[PDB]
Amino acid sequence: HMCDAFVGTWKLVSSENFDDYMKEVGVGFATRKVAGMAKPNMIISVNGDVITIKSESTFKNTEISFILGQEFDEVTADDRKVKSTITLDGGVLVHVQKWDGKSTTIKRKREDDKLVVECVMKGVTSTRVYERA
Ligand SMILES: Cc1ccsc1-c1cc(-c2ccccc2)c(-c2nnn[nH]2)c(N(C)C(C)C)n1
Repeated sequence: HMCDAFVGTWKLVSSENFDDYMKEVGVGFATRKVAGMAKPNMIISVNGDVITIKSESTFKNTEISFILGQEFDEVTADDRKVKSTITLDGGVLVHVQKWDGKSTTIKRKREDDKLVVECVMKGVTSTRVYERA
């Protein structure tokens, strides 16, 4: 039952400060512009200890499956090849991506009927809000 309230299909409804977050990460102009338009569906499921998070969109589709606390390889929407670890901390999924000596943290939280996603790179934060699809 670890992630019960995350399971489902979630559609992006709002994005704040995502262009500046992407800039801080190192994403180039064309990817920022096209990625910033998309309204992805984030599909979260659990089978045993394995959590799967898929994002489907116009831009790119992504898929990760993982066990909490166990590092894995990820290819991000912007084509970074990262080493990721996802944990549950106080009921928040905390996703850390490491690559080229850098790090970014993505938190997925249930708040009311929404899924709120906070992305942090150095001093820049972006907030993305998703509704049930
Ligand atoms: C470009 C970039 C740089 C650092 S992170 C990142 C990024 C990009 C996307 C995305 C996926 C498809 C279409 C458009 C953008 C998503 C995403 N996946 N699902 N929804 N947005 C995402 N997330 C982890 C989300 C959960 C915040 N992070």
